[PDB]
Formats: sequence, structure tokens, C-alpha cells
Amino acid sequence: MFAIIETGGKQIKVEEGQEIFVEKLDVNEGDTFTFDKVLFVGGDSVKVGAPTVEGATVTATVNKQGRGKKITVFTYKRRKNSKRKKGHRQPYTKLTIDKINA
Amino acid sequence: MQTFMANESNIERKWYVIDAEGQTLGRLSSEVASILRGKNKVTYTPHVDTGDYVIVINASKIEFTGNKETDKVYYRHSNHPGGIKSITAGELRRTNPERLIENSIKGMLPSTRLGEKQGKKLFVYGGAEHPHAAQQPENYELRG
Amino acid sequence: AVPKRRTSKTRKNKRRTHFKISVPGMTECPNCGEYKLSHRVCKNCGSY
Amino acid sequence: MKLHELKPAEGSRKERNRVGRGVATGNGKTSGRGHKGQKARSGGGVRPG
Amino acid sequence: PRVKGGTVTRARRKKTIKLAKGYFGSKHTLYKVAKQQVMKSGQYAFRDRRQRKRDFRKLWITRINAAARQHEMSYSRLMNGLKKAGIDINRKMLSEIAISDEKAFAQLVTKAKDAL
Amino acid sequence: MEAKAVARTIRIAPRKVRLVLDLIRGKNAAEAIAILKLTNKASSPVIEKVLMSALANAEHNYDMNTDELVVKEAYANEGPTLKRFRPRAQGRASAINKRTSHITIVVSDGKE
RNA sequence: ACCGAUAGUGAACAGUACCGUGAGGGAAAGGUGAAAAGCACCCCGGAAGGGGAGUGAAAUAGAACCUGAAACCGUGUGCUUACAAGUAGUCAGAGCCCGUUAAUGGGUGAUGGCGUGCCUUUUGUAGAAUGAACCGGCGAGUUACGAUUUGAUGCAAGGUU
RNA sequence: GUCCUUUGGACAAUGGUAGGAGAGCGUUCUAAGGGCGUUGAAGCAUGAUCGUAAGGACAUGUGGAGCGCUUAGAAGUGAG
Repeated sequence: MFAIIETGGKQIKVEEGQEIFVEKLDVNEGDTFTFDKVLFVGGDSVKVGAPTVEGATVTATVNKQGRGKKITVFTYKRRKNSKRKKGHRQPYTKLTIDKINA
Repeated sequence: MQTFMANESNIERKWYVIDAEGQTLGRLSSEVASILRGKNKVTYTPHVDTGDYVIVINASKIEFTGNKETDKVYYRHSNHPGGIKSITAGELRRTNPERLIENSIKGMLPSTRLGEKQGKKLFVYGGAEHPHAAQQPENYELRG
Repeated sequence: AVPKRRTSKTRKNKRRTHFKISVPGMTECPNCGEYKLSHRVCKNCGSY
Repeated sequence: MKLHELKPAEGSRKERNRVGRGVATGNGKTSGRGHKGQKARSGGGVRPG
Repeated sequence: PRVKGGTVTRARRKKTIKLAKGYFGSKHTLYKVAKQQVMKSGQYAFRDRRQRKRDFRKLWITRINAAARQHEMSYSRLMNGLKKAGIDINRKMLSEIAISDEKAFAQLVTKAKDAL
Repeated sequence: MEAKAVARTIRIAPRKVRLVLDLIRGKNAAEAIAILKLTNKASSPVIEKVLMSALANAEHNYDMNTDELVVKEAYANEGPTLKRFRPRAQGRASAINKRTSHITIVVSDGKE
């Protein structure tokens, strides 16, 4: 019913049919991405992957490759005439789950 | 990813009974402070009040160790010049021991407005008798 | 003897909380009349 | 060459430095001079030799 | 030729005044005080983006420790047992499962426990 | 329907006019006229003349009644200020402001 | 490849108002509209001022007349506030109200964490060391002639007036 | 930056006051080329937009005659 996948440098709890936001993947819009590294399967029968579950794939369809909300990074030092200002937007990929395998 | 339970809002608080007979003041105090704080719930958030009610009833069989009774003076000032007052631990336990226990619970809680509220979930009684039977209170045993 | 800091809008408008006029009475004039300074010698549109 | 599209030889012109115009330029407040003494002053310094 | 110091000054000052919106009193209306608060808050945000990570890790650890004492075990001993079992699940993941499915968390506790 | 009247350049400090306009705001007209005759303040007669002018506009310009009328709005705005001086002790002067106000009321019907 | 009303003459309307016994010093102050068609008349008012009506492309273009920022003063309203200790923000986060350059949307914010303004001068400043009431305008490495050293370009035993 | 140089796979690097070096953003004016504007220019006000920064757009309301862009040039060229 729920699965744990390790993608990007992070771990995410997922369920059949929900939307997730991860660090950028090399994929185009429309395509189907499949995740390998599955760590936990929370179904009727529970599978624990201490390393991996050995099988255990999660399927998803890519939609909306995108770049995130912008943040201004600002720092200064008091009686010293130094300050720095710069902008950052972080990329992401948006996915919807369809399959949890085991 | 933000997959993270925080919204404790709509929690369920329960009611507990601990008895003071033959315990140490500080050790009972710290465990009770933890329960009032809510540190024992898998659902715990510091910005909303989880945690639940604790009833202490014997508050007269409190036990000190060493010479705490004659030492351990308590102090207070009235903001009036030379207005420092005092009382020693043993005679505070002998007259108004409920104050003795609840003071040392409340000194172990945060001093925010949420913390001073969490200290209001505490009821102390000298002697083994209390009025709170409609709340259906459960016995809790000090799991040291 | 002199103010050390200036007074702000919040503080000045708090001080002016009680600097008000009192509502004048609002009693019906008894012999004949309308709402007035209460229990008066009211003659305004009346005969008290 | 057309008169609306014309450029100098590469490396033949530069912009001048302008001191006293803020802190990101690198020579704002004291404008390259340091802090005090005779060589921070207008018309100051010393005679050559 | 002569330039006037014209419309550029207001535009630059008006950005800062808009960016100070919602502040208290003079803080959201006057340029010199608004500029100071808007540079002070930018330095707060850098520090606090670093601090979020450690704040949520502290909360996850305390919720797992609460979940561990329920099954008569300590947080430190539990994490050691999971390391020896090899389990790669995460502090945040371990809290989210311990909150949603206690029965999945109990099997993890038993495998973490007989790994020792 | 609304009707209004304005009084411009009333040589009284607006801080003093506003103190009497707080007694008549949101009241019905006969009530307000009665209140403006019992309070003793320098600005009461001036305010009462503006209220009568507004009441008169509502029954000539828009040709509606006068007993079904309520004071919708009353406010004072600042006018221009006159600059004066007093001489003080050590042969030096100090400033005097002669402030003025703009007075508006609006009498309403409660409907379109 | 001079200024456009704090500029350019002190002076766009003045060696005047004003100040000084005198020699003398010395300002602030431009703009209705294409055309006065510059609001007949009724209503309130002692008047001022306003409300209609009218003229006009337009009277929030009515002489305090082009546009009309900010400080500062008000009227109304969505959310919030009378057990609370504070450089007033930031990060988290319920509850209520909304609907945009529709997008990982906007307003407000019970409650929790962290947190002593800026500039200058200093070995070292939250500093009880200096400066600033606030807002607007103005306010500080320039030019001429020489010298040295880099870059560019032409010609070269010559190169240049 | 580095160097195999597939400029990408890596080997990296990237706190900073006096101060040295580099690359840019905006303002006023001129030349040439192309534009816009009473079917509404500049200015002013608001917005939930874009750019690594200085900054640039577009929509709407107000305003009622002027003003951008591209390449080059010249300065009374930026204030807390």
C-alpha cells in the first residue's frame, strides 16, 4: 500500500496515485520513469529491505519539469563595508505514481 | 520533499494517577514533568500542547536523602527593602507539602506561556484521596 | 526635563484613550419634550 | 563599414576608473587612500625628492 | 551635459519599502529604518535555512525515541540494532511509519532487536 | 440616496473639531441636531450649520424625505496653516500655527 | 554632443522685501483652457463655504487653477489582541478570510525555536564613545599643459611636421 | 580554472578590512539605422512576472504630448 524509495539524496514515502517532487532527473515530459532503490513495502504482506528488497520497482509518469520558487541570499558584516547578494532557483521534477511492485 | 506529520491539532489527552509514597522528590518530579510535557507520545510537537493530566496523591511520604530536611532553604523576595524570606525543606514538607511537590515540578518545565499552561494540568494532594472520579483516572507506575 | 526619545503614533493614540467628551444625558423631557441633559431644567423643545 | 554598425579594434579602448561611488566598486569610502595622515589629504603628499 | 538625479532614486527606495511590508509602524513606512530591517532579515534567513535541517532532525529523533520506549527499548540501542541488521531506513521515515503503521514499526523493532 | 455638504477653511484646529464629530456619527438626524445644541464647544454651531445644509440638500436636490435620514459619515480634514510668531524673553522668537479644517457630513437613507 | 526654475546671472516674476548709525549685506516668488465660453438660475447659509444645474473634449481643468511622489493627518473595513517581559525580525505552524502576471497561490496570524539597530573611529563598541527628529531635492578625484609606463593602429632605417 | 582536453569525464577551487586586477548594470546628451504615439507618449500608483546582482518587462488605473530600441561616441553619470 505504501513504499519507501531512495532517490536524489533523500528518501520518500509513496502510495499508488500520488504526486511527488524530487531533485532533477534526466527525463522529458510525458515519459515513464521507474525507480530501482526500494527500501520498504508496506502492504498486506510486509517486505523489509535491509539493503534492498531485491525486485521492488515503483513506476511513475513524468509531467512538468520545472524550476522552483526563488530565494534571495543576502549576508553582510557590520562596520565592514562588505555585503553579498545573489539569487537562486532550484530545479525539480514532478511525478505521479501508478505502480508499486515487490 | 515534506512528508512529515506535525499537525497534532485534535489530540487526545488522558488522565493519570501517581502516588508519592517512598519516592525521591527530584526523580518523581522529572518523570512527571516529562508526562505533562508530552515527551512520551509518538505524536509530539513543541508548538501545540500534547501531553496529559497527572494526579499526585500521597505528597506526605516524600523522601529526601542526606540532610535535605534541615538544609535546602527556600527563598523569596518581596521587592521591598530587606524583604527576603525563607523556609527549610523539612518544615515546608510538614506544612503545605503540595506546594513542595508542585514547585519542583514547575521548576522543571519551560517558562513560556505554553509551559506555564502545561503546569496547570497538575493536581497534588496530601493523603491518598482525590475528587476526580468522573475523569476516569488511570494508575501510572514510575518506569525508571 | 526633555524627552529622551520621540513619542510614536501607537503611544500617543493610546494616551488619547480617555480624552473624550461625555454624551449629554439623553433623557426624555418629562412635562413635554425629547431626549436631553438628564433631570435638567430642560427648556429646549420642552417645559421642564 | 556602415555608420550605424561600427566598432574599434579589439583592445583599443577602456573605461576610466571612478572612485567614491559606493562599496561594491572596491574603492568607495576612502577612495584608494587608506585612512589618515598627510597622504589622505586634499593637495597632500610630499615634494618629489 | 547635466543629468538630474531623477526617477531612479524613488524606484530603488520603493523596492525596499515594498519589501518591508507588514512590519511594525515606522519599520514598514520609512526608508532608512525599512532598509535596515530588510537587510537584517536577509541575514536571519541564511542562518535559519541552515537551522531547519537540525531542528527537524531533533524532532524526528525524539518521536522515534517515544516510539521505541513503547516496545521496551531505547533510541540508541534501537538504532545500533538496526545498523547491525543493515536496515537503511531513515529518521524521518522511521517517524512517519511509527506514526502511521505501528504494525510495520513493530516488525522493524523485532528485526532490529534480534540482530543484536 | 446620499446627500452631503462640506465646509472649507474653518479656522479651528481639526483636533478640536473631531472631538465633537464623534458624538453625532452614525446617529439619526433629529438626535444629532439635539445633541449639537446641548454640548458647549466652539465648533458645535459650525458643525450644526453644515448638518442643516446637508439635510437641506437631501430634500431639495434629490427631493426625498427628512425624518428617514441618518448621519452616514462625518469627518474633518486638514486645511492650509497660517504661520505666526511670538516674541520670547532673550530677544528671540517662537512659532505659532493657526490651523484650519475642512468639514464634511453625509446623510443617508439606508437604501439605494 | 551649454542650463531648464534648489538649475542658469543675486535677479525668467530685484540690487527690491528685509536687516544695519554707516560703510555695507541681501532674498523667497513661472504653468486654467484651443478659445473666458472664468460657473445665468434654484436650494442651505449673516457671510465664507457647499449642493444641484450649466459651459467645456475634460471642472477631483474653477484662479490656493498642468502632472501631483513622500513624510504627516483622517474615515471605513477582512483577520488579530486586556497573565503579558520586548533591536519587534526570521524559521516552523494551526485556525479564519480570499481568488492572481494561476502558480508547488494571496491576507492575517494562536503557539514554539533562534536573535543586543546602522555609520564612524578603534587592540577591542549592544555600548553608558561620535553622528543622524522624519521625508523630499541639492551635496565631494575634475580639466589644461608636461612627464613616465601599458594597450591599439600606421609606416619602418627611418618616423613625424 | 585545470589539464586527458569528449571543453565535457574527471583534478580541482571559490570566508575576508587597507589595497591591486577583471567583467557588467543604470542615468543625461549626440550620430547613424530602424521603431512607437490622441485607437493615448513621458511621469505617477498597484500587481501573485523575469534576470546570478546592479536591474528589465508586461497588464491595469491616472495623466494629456512626446518617447524607446540597436551599434558607436561624450559626461555637471548613482547618497543614508
